[PDB]
Amino acid sequence: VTRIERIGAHSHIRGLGLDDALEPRQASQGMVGQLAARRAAGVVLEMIREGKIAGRAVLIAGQPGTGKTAIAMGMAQALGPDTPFTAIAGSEIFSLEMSKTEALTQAFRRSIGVRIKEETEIIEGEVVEIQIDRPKVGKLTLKTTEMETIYDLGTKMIESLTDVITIDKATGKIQCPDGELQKRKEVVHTVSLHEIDVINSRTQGFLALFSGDTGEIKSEVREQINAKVAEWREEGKAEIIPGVLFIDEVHMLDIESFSFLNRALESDMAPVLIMATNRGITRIRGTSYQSPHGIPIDLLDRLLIVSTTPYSEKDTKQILRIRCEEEDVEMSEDAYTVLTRIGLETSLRYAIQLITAASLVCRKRKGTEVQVDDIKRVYSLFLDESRSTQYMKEYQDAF
Amino acid sequence: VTRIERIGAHSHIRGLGLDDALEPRQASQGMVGQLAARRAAGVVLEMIREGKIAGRAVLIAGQPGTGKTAIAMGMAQALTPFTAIAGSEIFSLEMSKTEALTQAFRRSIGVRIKEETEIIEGEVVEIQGKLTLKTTEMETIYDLGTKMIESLTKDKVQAGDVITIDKATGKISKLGRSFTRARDYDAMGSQTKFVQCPDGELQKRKEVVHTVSLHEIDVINSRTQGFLALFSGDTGEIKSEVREQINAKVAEWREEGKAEIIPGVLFIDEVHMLDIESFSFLNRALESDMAPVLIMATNRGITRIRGTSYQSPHGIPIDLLDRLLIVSTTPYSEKDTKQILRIRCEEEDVEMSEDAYTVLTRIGLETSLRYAIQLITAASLVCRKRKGTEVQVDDIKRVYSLFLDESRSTQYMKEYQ
Amino acid sequence: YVAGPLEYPSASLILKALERDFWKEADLSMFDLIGLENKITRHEAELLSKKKIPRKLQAPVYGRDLLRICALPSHGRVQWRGSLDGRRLMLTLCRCGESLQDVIDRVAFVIPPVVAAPPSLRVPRPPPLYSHRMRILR
Amino acid sequence: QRIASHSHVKGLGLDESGLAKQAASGLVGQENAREACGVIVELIKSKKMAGRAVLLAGPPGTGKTALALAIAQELGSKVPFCPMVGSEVYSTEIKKTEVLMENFRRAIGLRIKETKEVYEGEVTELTPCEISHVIIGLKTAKGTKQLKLDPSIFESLQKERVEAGDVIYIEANSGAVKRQGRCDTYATEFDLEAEEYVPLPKGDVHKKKEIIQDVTLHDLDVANARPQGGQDILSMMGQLMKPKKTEITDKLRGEINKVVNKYIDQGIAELVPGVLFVDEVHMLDIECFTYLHRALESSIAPIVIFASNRGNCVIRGTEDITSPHGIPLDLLDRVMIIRTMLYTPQEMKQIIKIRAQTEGINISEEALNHLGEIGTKTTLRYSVQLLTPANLLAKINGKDSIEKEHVEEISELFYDAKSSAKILAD
Amino acid sequence: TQRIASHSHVKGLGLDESGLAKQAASGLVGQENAREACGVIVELIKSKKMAGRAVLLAGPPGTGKTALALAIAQELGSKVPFCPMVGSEVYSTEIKKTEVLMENFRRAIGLRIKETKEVYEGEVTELTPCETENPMGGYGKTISHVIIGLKTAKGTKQLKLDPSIFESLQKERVEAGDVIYIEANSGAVKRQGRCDTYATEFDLEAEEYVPLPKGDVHKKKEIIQDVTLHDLDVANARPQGGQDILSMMGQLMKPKKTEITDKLRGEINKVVNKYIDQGIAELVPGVLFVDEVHMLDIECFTYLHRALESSIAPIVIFASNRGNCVIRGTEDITSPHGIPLDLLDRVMIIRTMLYTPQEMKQIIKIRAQTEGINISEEALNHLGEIGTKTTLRYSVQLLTPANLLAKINGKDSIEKEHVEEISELFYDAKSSAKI
Amino acid sequence: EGEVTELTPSHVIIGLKTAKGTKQLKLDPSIFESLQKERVEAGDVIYIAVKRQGRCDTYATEFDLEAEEYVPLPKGDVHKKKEIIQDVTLHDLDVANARPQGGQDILSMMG
Ligand SMILES: Nc1ncnc2c1ncn2[C@@H]1O[C@H](COP(=O)(O)OP(=O)(O)O)[C@@H](O)[C@H]1O
Ligand SMILES: Nc1ncnc2c1ncn2[C@@H]1O[C@H](COP(=O)(O)OP(=O)(O)O)[C@@H](O)[C@H]1O
Ligand SMILES: Nc1ncnc2c1ncn2[C@@H]1O[C@H](COP(=O)(O)OP(=O)(O)O)[C@@H](O)[C@H]1O
Ligand SMILES: Nc1ncnc2c1ncn2[C@@H]1O[C@H](COP(=O)(O)OP(=O)(O)O)[C@@H](O)[C@H]1O
Repeated sequence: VTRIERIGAHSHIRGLGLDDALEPRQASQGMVGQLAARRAAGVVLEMIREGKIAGRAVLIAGQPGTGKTAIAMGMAQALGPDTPFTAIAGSEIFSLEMSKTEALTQAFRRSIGVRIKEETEIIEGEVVEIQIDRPKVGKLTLKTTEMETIYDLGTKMIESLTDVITIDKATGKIQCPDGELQKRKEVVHTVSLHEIDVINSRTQGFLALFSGDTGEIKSEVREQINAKVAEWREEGKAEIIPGVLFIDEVHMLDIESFSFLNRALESDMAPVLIMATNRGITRIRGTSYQSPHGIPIDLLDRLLIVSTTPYSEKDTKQILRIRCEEEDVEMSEDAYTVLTRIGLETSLRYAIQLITAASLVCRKRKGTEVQVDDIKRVYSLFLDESRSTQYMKEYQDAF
Repeated sequence: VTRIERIGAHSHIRGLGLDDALEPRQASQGMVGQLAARRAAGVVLEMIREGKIAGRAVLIAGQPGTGKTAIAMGMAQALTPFTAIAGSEIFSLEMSKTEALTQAFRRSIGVRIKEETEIIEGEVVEIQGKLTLKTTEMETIYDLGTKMIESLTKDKVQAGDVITIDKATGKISKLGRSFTRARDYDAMGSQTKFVQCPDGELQKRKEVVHTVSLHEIDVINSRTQGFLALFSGDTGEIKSEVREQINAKVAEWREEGKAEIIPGVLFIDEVHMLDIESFSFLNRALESDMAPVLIMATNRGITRIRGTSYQSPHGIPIDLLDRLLIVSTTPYSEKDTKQILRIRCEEEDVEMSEDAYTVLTRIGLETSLRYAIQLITAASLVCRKRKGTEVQVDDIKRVYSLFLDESRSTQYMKEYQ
Repeated sequence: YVAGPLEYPSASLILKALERDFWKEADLSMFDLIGLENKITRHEAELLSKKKIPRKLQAPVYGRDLLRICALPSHGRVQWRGSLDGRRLMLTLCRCGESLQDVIDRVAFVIPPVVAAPPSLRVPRPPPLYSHRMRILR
Repeated sequence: QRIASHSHVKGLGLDESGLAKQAASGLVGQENAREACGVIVELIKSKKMAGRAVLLAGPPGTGKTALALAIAQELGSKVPFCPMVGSEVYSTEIKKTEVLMENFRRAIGLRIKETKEVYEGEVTELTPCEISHVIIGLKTAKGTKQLKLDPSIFESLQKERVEAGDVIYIEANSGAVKRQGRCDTYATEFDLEAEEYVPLPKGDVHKKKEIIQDVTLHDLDVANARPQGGQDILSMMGQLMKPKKTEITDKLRGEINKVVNKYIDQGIAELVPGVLFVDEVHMLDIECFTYLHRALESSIAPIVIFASNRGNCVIRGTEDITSPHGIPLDLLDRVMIIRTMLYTPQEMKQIIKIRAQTEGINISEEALNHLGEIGTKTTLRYSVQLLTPANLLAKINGKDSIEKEHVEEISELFYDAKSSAKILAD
Repeated sequence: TQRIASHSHVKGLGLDESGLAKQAASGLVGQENAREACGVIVELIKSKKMAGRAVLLAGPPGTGKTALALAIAQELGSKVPFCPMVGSEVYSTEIKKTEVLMENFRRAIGLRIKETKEVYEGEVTELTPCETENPMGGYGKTISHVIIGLKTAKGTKQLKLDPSIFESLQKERVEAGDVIYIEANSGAVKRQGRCDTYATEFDLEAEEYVPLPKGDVHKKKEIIQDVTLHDLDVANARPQGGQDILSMMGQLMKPKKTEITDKLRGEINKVVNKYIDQGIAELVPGVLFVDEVHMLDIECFTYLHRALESSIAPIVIFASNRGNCVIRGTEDITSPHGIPLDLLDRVMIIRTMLYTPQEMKQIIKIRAQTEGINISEEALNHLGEIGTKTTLRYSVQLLTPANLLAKINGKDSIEKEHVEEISELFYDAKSSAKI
Repeated sequence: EGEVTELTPSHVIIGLKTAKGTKQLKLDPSIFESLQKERVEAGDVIYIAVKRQGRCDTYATEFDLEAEEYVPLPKGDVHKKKEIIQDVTLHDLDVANARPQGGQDILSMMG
């Protein structure tokens, strides 16, 4: 019953609420407000889907709690599978086994996909205790419900016959399956430029699933792989698909990372870099230069800014009702009004915390529907950030 | 034909042009001006050649572009191990500053080792239990022991192979058959290349001299030696293995004459960037017996010492300044500037007019000298574009208008982006 | 717990991503690692014992063959192999605070923990397996 | 083609006389910097000088990187061109100086001329005689013959699991590989063996062709930084640090240079010095600038192009020293500085039109005027970025070209650095 | 190659029998009180009664602190080990500072280990005298003794060894005519090789023929091996013998100098004490001369003033050249000599005054003598005057260049003109400060 | 589990004997034991992915003094399947699949 993907904060959103003409809606796909920002998100999503342009970046600015990451997650969901979406934070680049610049340029590798189609022949069959052990060509009783083929094979194939014997181009591999044994299966695999790492050394897929690999071989395995995958393109071998790289709280990047991104977005296979920041006028890390959003101007000019206005009472209560639908909480209109007030006063995330605590208290007191007294007792029990700040007068081990 | 090394920034100086009595000439080996600095360079070069003492350091001071690096490269070319490095090269992530600096010091010293061993070489006629080794002037049969029999099989020795075997049963099949190559018409193995049959006495003792630097500590560092001698090698370099073993072995070889040391020179360009730790280490390292002659270069005056808030002359501690012989250079004059520009034009295969030389010297006096050194080739290329046979004033003026100098660049920065 | 291996399905062209055309890979004789099989003395000996051009040992084809077979042996070099060879207490400890005991017994007594859930190794599953990679792995 | 930020730049735009055209080869205006670029490109093509430096200094968004890419295109793929960034020098397993030296070495290339021939033959004819002499048969679609090989080739062959009816390639000097099947493996109807088959090869039994492989000194260094494999030294597992910490210059790089010079004198190799474009030079530390102004003085250093976006500021790693272009006066001198000037509104509109033509976007007259106005308002890059979503919305709304309404709407939707800072005061 | 170093004239403290100081103190001049303190501390070291004691050679630059340090070191002699270290060497990127300090302390301590082994060697003539079967059991064929006819260069001596060794004889290729290496207690046979007398010139083989042994068959080889405690630590640290250690990739990174206290102390100390009190070894504590001690971080001093508290710590000779300066690694924490005030209380300060101009002249003259170049009276006086003006170390460096200038000018002795010319060709930092 | 009665060999046809009965298992070569694991009289317990030589069979009467210690014949059937409800954390599986230590290929052991 209980799955890994339990109910989360950004779980209610399951898409972007836009029309055919990218026209936002009042309430759809878990999206309530941010009409202009939602339309911008849809525009950039359609641009990414086009894939004809490369080396573009976008920044989602706005105050904390104004749907900054919600719009990004909605765009990711609307993008759907089959397109890489590397979601990371500004603190991930700070790795030890690899340099921050190398970590970033590898994250870029995780944002560009490539589809490859393989046409192979796979034979049917069933295990009937073939290839007995100790106790020549041998015997192979290949048979299917539709048609049977009782024939033998060489010595290097009788020892690999064994419930469903799915012989393929490899040295064999494992009710009787139906249909003709000879069947053409066209399988398509999508990798995020894994060739740079999957061909780094011997037994290197081990590294691809371990990250133990140190800084890749600069300008020796990344450019050759790019040239080879380009040769594949235009020849019917493979085609590359651009993904998205989402760096939440990008202000943690340093001047080095910004200077590297300045030119990383100027390549043929440069993915669309969407970013988000809550800080305003703040010193760029590693220096004392104060710039907006903590990002230098030479990079902010290379991207498009997307502002997210704050939510109102209507949007606040609508998002609260959407979260209720996501969860299993139910309350009365008076409770809705009280929660909307508390949220518009303090914050929306704190309001969601309070409504969760109120549903829990209701479940504890055997109640069926949360009421005003429940949320009041909750607010009394769980204090707010600003509320606790007022009580800081106690001087609890100051600096 | 273009080669690896070509005309560069310090290729015009073929050496430290000096007389027999260390009397600096006006300009002989491409170098001009800096008479006192040239004589000091010659004196320190003679000191290096003498090798009578150890632990001597010389500091080359002067303003930027005064030929300090030029004098250093001239001394190096006239000087025979030489190691040129910068303050940033010793800074290594996997090796502490002290370890890298010690490695550089030991690599700046050379050591010649004479090796004499008995060698037996000749064409193999037939084996077996016993060998029948042939040479141009004679042939001999040898009885093979168990070790020799095993080596004859682990390596596919056969008739015609020009084998070689010294003592310690160290057999070698250097190259393949001589005459039999005929019937190998189409394909020829990778290692099975052919050689001429040796001549002279079958068994002969050969004396060879092996030249290696005192940095051989890496060879005796780990189980595998040749591997670490190519890349960074080992980073530890335990003090024991360095001093108690290598130094004592070199001393014993010197006593018995098996080896002889030749102290080189360690040129650390731009020493001002070194940290106080490196200077404190040098203070002692220059006191050791097998210490090479150190040369430095710095463009700093009263500047802060990296790693501390203290300021001292040349940006280095006073503790070390009392251990160096400062050789300050003098800025070039009109005549010296014109002469070095003439030398640069002659080396770069560039012909310019007298008025062109005058304008170039005026520019090099109003601006840096390297600016004019670059304007030389720039105007040469402009003239080539115009298809002219000689560079005129128009070309140098066009280049001066195209490429900006530090002064004009800073003056035109009023935009402030 | 014995967890199963994580199957990593991937395309076949991935494994053929760094293969270069056989008619484009030139013979790179710049490998200075030949100092593991040749000596400076033997290097000089080979240089001083190179067969001359005449080599008096279909006619134009044979001449071209002789020319190409004379071209290759002219390559000779060595960094160092002789200089390397020309230069060159395991007491008992308790490994713990116990007075005296066999180290084997020490290691055998205290072994509480076993791995929580070690699976087998990962195995890429490209339905096509190029002969080159399989041969190299074998 | 996935148009990039510098795709329309397919050249430098110099005429036969050397002067820079007003607008050609994708570039617009900037005649002085273009002339300097066309002079330094000829300097590079001369292949006689070494270590000469260049600095494409100028305000942001002036096309310094565009000029660098134009130089790279004009030079052609026959010479190496290493695009480099300052942040890349901050490696974790290699010291900054060593990364810089590796980039310098990569910026030098050499072409290896070689004539290789093959001796493809049939395995079914394998008939050794004496292990001392072996014979293999030849059977191609154009001829059939036989060859005679050294027993070493027979050993290297039997090392592989050769089988009757396989196609094996035998090189005249060394090496051998197997290709299974010659239109006989699928005939017997035996199932697959984890490998794909191939028909018999066409052409003569013995082939010969000229080979030219473009290899750089850094490749030689990396190849010589390992035991090359072979014996038990071939031990290689995951996490192997192929980009090793460092490699000494006197005994490893020196030997590479010596062998390259030898093979060049022999006429086998041909050197082709490349270019090292280091972008965001101000990001390098002072301990990097001090080594850079010395390494570029060597007789082997190639041409290095620099580009400093920001102006005078504190140098990295110093926190007290301030120099113009964020570069110390030591390195600033000896580097030819090429000042890049700002673009005029007409030049901005022309660049916008060229970008629209290259990317395929079609803009109207009034639309182009409005886009150029929005660009000159804040910066040209903002208009270049808005160009695409304008046509995207036009297509969404059913319009083929961009109009004033679409450009105005997309400008109001998104925001620029100036607009963002204006509203950020809240 | 003599390879004269910077300051090699120092040969010892040169103290009289009474312990006082003199001028011609075996190369070193002046510094009476300092050389007397050096004599006291070297007498302490020789006593080998106290441990973990530190001494500070505080003094302005040029006072020859390192000179007197090397002097006391030479006086100690090559018998006891002397490990010189500078504060910069403590900064290691692979091993922590305190562990490097402990390794240096271990190196400073010496240990002579003796080893006597009774071994028999010589050309073997194997023969088994047949003996009646075991008398306790039945009858048959047995061997009660095995006689080996070891023949040495001095003569022949048959040994009636135990019969159980016959297995070892058959194990190795011990045939009549080869040299074997017998062991008294162990008895294991280790064939050295055939005798050179049978090495016919036509037999091609090496490492198989060895010369006959010189001396009596019974040889009691006494060998002594001096290895510092750090050597034993390193030897017991890394493994040896199989265990797939032959790997290259995952094992070539030998720099695992990281060390733990359990192995360093404890078992090693106990086995050392067992060898000492048993008569197998003799402990030899040395000295650890640490110059530029002010360069160490406070994290180093805080470990030094704790390691010096141990009973096994050797004698340490600190030599600080700086004065009142902020301790490294601390936020503007000024302390005397750049050393924390807490560590200065544990060290004896040996003050060294500045050299008198007469002492400067003496030093210049003795350095010229050591170099082997004659200097005239006027030239020596000018050298002394310039050494009084600027730092003294500048004058001594003007000898070799002036000597070469004189030799090139056609004269032998260094005339005043030569030093005058060199002073203008080369000058000091005090004059170079005029920027 | 059971005393090894036969150990004749890639695939090894081992024979385990217990109080219930005897079964000749067609075990895979990957389980072939490297150490002593005597062909007879050795008590072994195997599970599918490593073998444990529990102890020597109860032959204490064959010799009066032997280095090997003995355990009684297992009374449980040779082939038995037991369900174990093991509690583990996700990070365990994560770090295990990160650097697995199972299998038998030489590349694994070298890694
Ligand atoms: N328009 C909206 N529709 C639905 N849910 C929203 C909307 N805006 C915000 N939310 C929710 O309100 C909270 C806002 O937090 P978020 O915007 O993610 O903060 P930040 O972006 O600063 O990390 C999230 O739980 C988000 O899911
Ligand atoms: N006396 C001289 N003779 C020849 N060339 C000189 C001379 N002085 C300066 N140069 C030239 O000046 C250029 C730069 O000088 P540089 O050596 O960088 O000064 P610094 O010694 O301060 O580093 C060099 O390319 C060199 O060719
Ligand atoms: N002379 C020119 N003609 C046409 N387009 C130009 C010209 N110079 C710059 N551009 C455009 O302006 C943009 C500036 O990019 P870039 O060269 O990175 O600016 P910067 O000068 O900051 O490096 C480029 O994308 C390029 O397409
Ligand atoms: N008393 C002395 N007699 C002779 N030479 C001396 C004397 N004192 C110092 N020197 C000389 O001073 C030089 C260095 O002294 P040093 O021990 O390094 O002092 P510091 O370390 O304080 O500079 C040595 O080369 C030595 O020749």
